Amino acid sequence: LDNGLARTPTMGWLHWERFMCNLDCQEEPDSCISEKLFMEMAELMVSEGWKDAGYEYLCIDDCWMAPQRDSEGRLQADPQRFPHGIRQLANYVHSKGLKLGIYADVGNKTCAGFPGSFGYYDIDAQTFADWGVDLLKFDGCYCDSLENLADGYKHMSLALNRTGRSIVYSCEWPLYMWPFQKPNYTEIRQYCNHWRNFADIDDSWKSIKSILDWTSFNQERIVDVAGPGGWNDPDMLVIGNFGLSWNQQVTQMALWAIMAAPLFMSNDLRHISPQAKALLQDKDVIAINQDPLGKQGYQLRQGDNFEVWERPLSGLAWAVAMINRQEIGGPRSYTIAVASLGKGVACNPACFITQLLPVKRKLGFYEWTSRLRSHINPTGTVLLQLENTMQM
Amino acid sequence: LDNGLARTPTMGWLHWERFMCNLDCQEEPDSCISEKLFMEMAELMVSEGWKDAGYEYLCIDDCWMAPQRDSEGRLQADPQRFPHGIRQLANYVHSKGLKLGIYADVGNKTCAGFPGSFGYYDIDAQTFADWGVDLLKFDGCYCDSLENLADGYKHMSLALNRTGRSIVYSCEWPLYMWPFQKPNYTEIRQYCNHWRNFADIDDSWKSIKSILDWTSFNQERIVDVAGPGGWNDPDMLVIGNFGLSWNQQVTQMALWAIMAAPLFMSNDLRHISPQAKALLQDKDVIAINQDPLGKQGYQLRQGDNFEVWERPLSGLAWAVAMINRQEIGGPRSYTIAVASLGKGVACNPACFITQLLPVKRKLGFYEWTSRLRSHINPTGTVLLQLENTM
Ligand SMILES: *[C@@H]1O[C@H](CO)[C@@H](O[C@@H]2O[C@H](CO)[C@@H](O[C@@H]3O[C@H](CO[C@H]4O[C@H](CO)[C@@H](O)[C@H](O)[C@@H]4O)[C@@H](O)[C@H](O[C@H]4O[C@H](CO)[C@@H](O)[C@H](O)[C@@H]4O)[C@@H]3O)[C@H](O)[C@H]2NC(C)=O)[C@H](O)[C@H]1NC(C)=O
Ligand SMILES: *[C@@H]1O[C@H](CO)[C@@H](O[C@@H]2O[C@H](CO)[C@@H](O[C@@H]3O[C@H](CO)[C@@H](O)[C@H](O[C@H]4O[C@H](CO)[C@@H](O)[C@H](O)[C@@H]4O)[C@@H]3O)[C@H](O)[C@H]2NC(C)=O)[C@H](O)[C@H]1NC(C)=O
Ligand SMILES: *[C@@H]1O[C@H](CO)[C@@H](O[C@@H]2O[C@H](CO)[C@@H](O[C@@H]3O[C@H](CO)[C@@H](O)[C@H](O)[C@@H]3O)[C@H](O)[C@H]2NC(C)=O)[C@H](O)[C@H]1NC(C)=O
Ligand SMILES: *[C@@H]1O[C@H](CO)[C@@H](O[C@@H]2O[C@H](CO)[C@@H](O)[C@H](O)[C@H]2NC(C)=O)[C@H](O)[C@H]1NC(C)=O
Ligand SMILES: *[C@@H]1O[C@H](CO)[C@@H](O[C@@H]2O[C@H](CO)[C@@H](O)[C@H](O)[C@H]2NC(C)=O)[C@H](O)[C@H]1NC(C)=O
Ligand SMILES: O=S1(=O)N[C@@H]2[C@H](O)[C@@H](O)[C@@H](O)[C@@H](CO)[C@@H]2O1
Ligand SMILES: O=S1(=O)N[C@@H]2[C@H](O)[C@@H](O)[C@@H](O)[C@@H](CO)[C@@H]2O1
Ligand SMILES: *[C@@H]1O[C@H](CO)[C@@H](O)[C@H](O)[C@H]1NC(C)=O
Repeated sequence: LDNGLARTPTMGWLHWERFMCNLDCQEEPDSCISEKLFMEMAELMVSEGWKDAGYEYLCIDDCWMAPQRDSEGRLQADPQRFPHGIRQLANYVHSKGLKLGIYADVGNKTCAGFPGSFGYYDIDAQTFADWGVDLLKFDGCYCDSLENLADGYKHMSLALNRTGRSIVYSCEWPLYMWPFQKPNYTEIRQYCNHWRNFADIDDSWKSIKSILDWTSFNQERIVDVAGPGGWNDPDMLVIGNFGLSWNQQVTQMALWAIMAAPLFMSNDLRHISPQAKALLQDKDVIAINQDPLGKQGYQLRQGDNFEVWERPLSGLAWAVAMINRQEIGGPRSYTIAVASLGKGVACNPACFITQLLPVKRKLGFYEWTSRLRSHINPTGTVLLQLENTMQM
Repeated sequence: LDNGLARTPTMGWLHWERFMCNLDCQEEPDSCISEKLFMEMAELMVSEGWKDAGYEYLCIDDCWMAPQRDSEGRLQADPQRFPHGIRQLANYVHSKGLKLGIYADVGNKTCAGFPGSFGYYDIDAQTFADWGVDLLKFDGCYCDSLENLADGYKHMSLALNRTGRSIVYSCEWPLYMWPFQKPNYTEIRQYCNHWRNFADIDDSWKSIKSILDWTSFNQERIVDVAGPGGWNDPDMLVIGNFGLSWNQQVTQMALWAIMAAPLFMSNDLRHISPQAKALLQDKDVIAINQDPLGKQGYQLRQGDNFEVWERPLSGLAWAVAMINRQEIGGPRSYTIAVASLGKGVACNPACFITQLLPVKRKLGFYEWTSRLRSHINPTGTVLLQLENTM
């Protein structure tokens, strides 16, 4: 989408994986979808260094809506859980230096059963723009036909455009097409700043493995489509929650940087370990995700429960991720000719190699003819940055 | 098995899950199956508080053997990896106040293809006894019949008894039988101090869940046979490795206590986080696992992706574990009538409840009319101890 937005992958926070559709503010007030939850996340995004690390967008997912449109046929915030309305939340969010995202559905109902946008694309689009919305996530539930799906996504895109407000446009179009026909990614790209390809993440190693395996299986279809203004969305970061070991958290953060993924944390910023915080705020790994070249990485090799992924970066640098998929035993040795990395460009005639994950270690100069030797933890990843150099 | 051992579930360290069959001492001397590995672990079990918490058996799994028996038809330790031999390793482990476990196979080869004990049961028993072995893990690979399986486990049991040495006998008899015919646990217990029921654990949450689901499915058949001298073995603790979140580690420690499981760590005692070490050395939770009554706990209920498990303890106490199997979202609220717990006696007329996991805190006095409300982390467990006021 040539709206001049999302020139790097969008970064921020989205409630869905951690808070889902909790409407019980009486018995579960700390986890219920309310203006107070968003306001509290906003303060913490500022005070706990998230904004400074680049997490800019505070996003509302499903279950923000009143059950019905007003007398004027516009969407309304739930009166009990959002008594001060979207506009005042927007002012609060903007006052802290952040941008607000919100959710809607191309079809007749949101996936949770709240009012769909079909019949109202232009008024809804104008509603968000009046409210001061800076991002829309646009879901595909309750859509009759491929034709409606496509028409709706295309329509809402132009509708948002017509408003003349800068609004990142995040689409689930490809994901709702797979049951019927292969998506056309050149079409999707024209209309959307990023697009969900695969099933919702959850707080599990199984869910990470399943997203990586679908991505590497489908990479010829989707990798070359991605670039400034248009990204593949493999769903939220779940680092800081309950289901992933340290090694599995390092693997998500490493591979979301490789894949030029939007980085939407879905966690509780009020209750997050220092270790999870340091990984999500890791300046050098964010710098790989946010690399201005904006070319998505890929799986170079697979076999013997090892994977090697790489991503080309600005300035003849490469990011390299080595994953140990063996879920038994101890750290496994992997050796590779540095000549096989970065299409033989990265270390010609030499590279300087820095390990970034699991820990930051300068490894030194590797001649084009050198071998790189690593030890990789079970379900973990070693992330390396290869800098092309003349020295040595 | 009435040999006077395993009066509480056996606690120790076993190499298999973390170190496996690493024979490469040239490129990986730190992590290969060698006497240096066992001596490092023995030293740390003393120095790092493991023996004090009750971890007592330092156990060798498969891949310790020379490829062939000796001239005199005996099992030998690989001459390069175990140069001082097992008897001398046993002497060293004994000098630290610990006990030594070793591994053999009832069939023709071990699972990793080293010498089997079929045909050599009496000699193998006497060799282990002579070496000063305090525990045998006896695997079931390369065994052509159920008749040979049964006769081998029974035969090695009697042959160990005949040596005169107190040796804990850990069997894999049920595991190898179950594909073909339902084991008779009353009989297995007559021959075995503990018995593997199910597929090898690995360093994953999928593994843990599969072991718990198998145990709750089979509980009618296995829970009542367990008791002082004879335990269900759901396989090694993998806390301190790579695959489990903090909440999944808590679930393993909590449910291995509820299940009166043997507690065999398979980790690297040289490289273990302080949080993993405090969970494994948790005095209150080990005291549940090690309860002298020795009555295995059981699943009380399942539904809404929650499990409630409970275990009867000495002196009118109960342990209760609440598992959140929902792998999405946040801490989920669960409430149960305290009258539904411990067969209606735990909190009649009242009980004092202490949370032990994931953190210790006194919750206070609950009356027989009360409901216990808890928030449980996804893939986590809340472990409670209930003390009756009488
Ligand atoms: C509604 O939809 C329309 C349809 O596309 C959008 O219009 C486009 O807006 C984008 C983003 O601003 C425009 O892209 C920008 O074009 C600017 C001008 O480019 C022309 O003129 C220069 C002279 O300086 C020529 O050299 C050049 O070849 C072009 O012909 C550039 O200044 C912009 O570049 C800056 O940012 C980009 C990243 O976006 C960087 O690559 C650059 O380094 C630089 O910093 C940019 O290229 C595009 O021209 C518009 N297209 C059309 C058809 O008009 C609306 O923005 C959209 N509105 C909303 C609110 O959604
Ligand atoms: C070989 O097999 C035989 C037959 O099973 C086996 O004999 C059994 O040994 C046990 C334990 O040694 C015997 O039960 C004991 O009886 C004695 C004295 O009469 C008691 O002292 C023992 O327990 C007491 O002490 C414990 C430790 O302090 C206390 O905790 C406990 O409560 C008791 O106070 C125990 O009751 C059992 O009777 C015999 N069985 C027969 C048929 O003789 C022998 O151990 C096996 N040998 C080897 C080497 O495995
Ligand atoms: C360990 O290996 C040996 C040798 O391969 C096994 O002994 C062999 O077992 C087979 C299968 O039971 C025996 O075959 C049987 O032979 C009789 C004839 O005597 C025949 O009537 C049966 O129908 C059957 O074919 C074989 O005789 C026997 N070989 C020897 C050398 O005794 C042994 O059982 C293996 N142990 C285990 C526990 O698997
Ligand atoms: C996928 O959709 C895109 C964009 O709608 C198609 O590209 C254009 O299609 C229009 C209408 O047929 C043509 O006028 C253009 O010449 C096409 N190319 C470009 C770059 O705009 C694309 O052809 C579609 N089908 C595919 C890829 O098979
Ligand atoms: C399971 O095995 C046990 C022990 O081998 C069997 O119980 C024995 O049965 C014999 C014959 O009735 C009696 O002499 C013993 O008194 C029993 N021992 C014990 C400790 O109970 C039992 O019969 C077997 N059950 C089945 C279904 O095979
Ligand atoms: O759970 S869903 O079927 N998946 C959809 C989306 O894919 C999710 O990301 C989230 O936005 C949900 C909101 O209800 C949507 O419903
Ligand atoms: O991996 S195995 O098939 N499982 C068996 C056992 O069940 C394991 O615990 C371990 O002792 C192994 C040693 O070779 C055995 O081989
Ligand atoms: C919404 O419902 C109407 C009324 O049944 C139907 O005609 C229309 O096709 C639906 N829209 C979508 C996008 O599925």
